[PDB]
Amino acid sequence: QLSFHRVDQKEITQLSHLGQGTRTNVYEGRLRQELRVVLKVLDPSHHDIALAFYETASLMSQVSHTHLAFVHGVCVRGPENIMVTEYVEHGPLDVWLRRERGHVPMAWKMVVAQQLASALSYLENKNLVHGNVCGRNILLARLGLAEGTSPFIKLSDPGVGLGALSREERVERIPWLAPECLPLSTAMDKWGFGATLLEICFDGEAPLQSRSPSEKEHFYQRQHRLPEPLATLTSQCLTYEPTQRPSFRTILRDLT
Ligand SMILES: CNc1cc(Nc2cccnc2OC)nc2c(C(=O)NC3CC3)cnn12
Repeated sequence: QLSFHRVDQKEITQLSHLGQGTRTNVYEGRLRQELRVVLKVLDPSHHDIALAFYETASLMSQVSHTHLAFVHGVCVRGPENIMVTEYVEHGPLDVWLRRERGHVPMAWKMVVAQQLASALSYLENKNLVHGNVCGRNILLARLGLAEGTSPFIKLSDPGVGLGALSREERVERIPWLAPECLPLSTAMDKWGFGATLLEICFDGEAPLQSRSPSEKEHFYQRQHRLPEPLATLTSQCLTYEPTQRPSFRTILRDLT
């Protein structure tokens, strides 16, 4: 039941390269009033990667939430598949926190956590999986560092569906990757959320990120506990047994 808007190649302009996603490159672009958008260009890929990419477009095209980024549609530009998504002003949260490290107030992080939990509450209610909750996929729409302002985030489309990704890619996503996904339930997004809470507390330094693939795989193999930052809450989320992780109803009540 794949449902999304087809964008004709004539309607898009590609501008500067912004970075890499999982098997994609992200560019600032225009969508014809033109609109500032981002263009996520899928690398030369087999049908099964492209299917997981279009399944993501389809999912995002059928949900709405103020803390979820918008998908404009998919464009086929010659051999390239291109997701056309919301340009979010201040870009990804992980990069932003690294640049602002040591002066991001805790009250600011708590607002961002709440907004993310409100997005994942909505997906939970809809029984839909995001599958890639991390600081890179949290886009900052409003800075909220000035006196009397608050931040505002948009969770990006999860990109190529996690189900299609390689073992090495799943390892690269530790510790955001729920441990049951290393070998397709909303439970995995509770683990991703806890790991993203740690990443935020630590000003965009995720636990275990500087470790090798075998070291990351070893940590999950031994069911080692992730560090404490929110601490009761991250612990509850970062439980190896998926059925033990709290609902977003509980997580959201706890955060307010
Ligand atoms: C400022 N606007 C902006 C910058 C950007 N940069 C970016 C992209 C990829 C990798 N690294 C990046 O930054 C260091 N990405 C985005 C998105 C977006 O959906 N990105 C993909 C990663 C989810 C939306 N707006 N936007």
